[PDB]
Amino acid sequence: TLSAGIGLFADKTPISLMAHQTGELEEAAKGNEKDSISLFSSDYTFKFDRFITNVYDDKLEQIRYFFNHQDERGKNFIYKLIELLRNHDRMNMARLAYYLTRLEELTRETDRDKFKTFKNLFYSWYTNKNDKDRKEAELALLLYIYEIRKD
RNA sequence: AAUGGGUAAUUAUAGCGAGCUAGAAAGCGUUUCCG
Repeated sequence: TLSAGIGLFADKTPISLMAHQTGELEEAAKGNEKDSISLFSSDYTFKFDRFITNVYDDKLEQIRYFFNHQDERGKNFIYKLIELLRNHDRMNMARLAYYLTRLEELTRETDRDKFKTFKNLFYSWYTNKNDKDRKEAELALLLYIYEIRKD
């Protein structure tokens, strides 16, 4: 198998700093199980199979299918979900539960069913104890809010 | 009958509990001493 580190950098930067930082990323990926990919950071070191079949093909398609077929929720909901994924106390489970149930009712009753499906999926992979589906969801939201930013 | 007195409840009830934009952007990634 093979293991990879994928950095992410703005333009007009060196290729020595860049190569060294993603070398540190591939070494943090080597340290995991040496079958692993570290997108962008020293955490986020996923196994490669879980990155393919549980981040692209599972979570990020279900995020993209939500936020492109509704108008009322936007960037702000995504940023406030990213924060609750990044903190994750025991209290933030209840706070995320209150937030998502509180935004059930605010939808147009035509999109309340689709928001309810997204509510159930996001709460289910927030309160999963195994800590796989939580950092995978955080990375899926990072990639999705990367790929929809304007100038 | 006259006289002297007031007494018992309820003290807020039902909701909303924040929403959407922005989530960093331009520059500089080496220069001099040195051959």
